[PDB]
Amino acid sequence: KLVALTFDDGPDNVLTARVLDKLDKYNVKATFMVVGQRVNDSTAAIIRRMVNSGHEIGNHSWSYSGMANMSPDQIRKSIADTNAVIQKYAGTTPKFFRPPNLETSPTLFNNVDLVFVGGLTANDWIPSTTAEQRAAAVINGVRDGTIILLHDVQPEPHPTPEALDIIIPTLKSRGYEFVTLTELFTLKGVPIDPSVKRMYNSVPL
Ligand SMILES: [Mg+2]
Repeated sequence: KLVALTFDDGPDNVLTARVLDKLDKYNVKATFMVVGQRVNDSTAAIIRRMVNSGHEIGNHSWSYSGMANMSPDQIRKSIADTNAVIQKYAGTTPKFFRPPNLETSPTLFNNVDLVFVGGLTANDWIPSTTAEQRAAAVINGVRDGTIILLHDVQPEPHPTPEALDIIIPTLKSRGYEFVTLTELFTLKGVPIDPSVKRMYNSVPL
């Protein structure tokens, strides 16, 4: 049984490192869907730390605006500029895209040559929700193949790292293994094919 733990909205040297420290503690691989505006010298080392530690990096656009009503040119720029900074610092180039706000359109699908991922959410953008509540939301929703959508970076309180102290041991004890998005597709025998114009919340679709 496989799940993919994924984290939006970073990198942030402070907040992302809290998540990476938990993943090191448990020896767990994950995927970070990063925002191009935030990827710069200052954050180069933490981006590279992701790669170095077996994590995957995907594309969450240049900024924090919904993209569904954007023009082809606007979409193209946002996605390309993000890929370029990721390549510069990480040495990789993304295979997956997570639309801002999970908002899609035919135009968005037509103009992004990446596999679109969504996933199970856990209310972890709501600072009043506790570590235990975030963990309960994940643990009760997962099944074999789930993509779990968390945030490494949000306004605080943001006890998502602490939620991982429950999520990771609980799902391991239930027979799950944690994989990157690329690994999830590969191990399930599903080609990573950006010609698929559908959003994956799990693998297989
Ligand atoms: Mg986001």
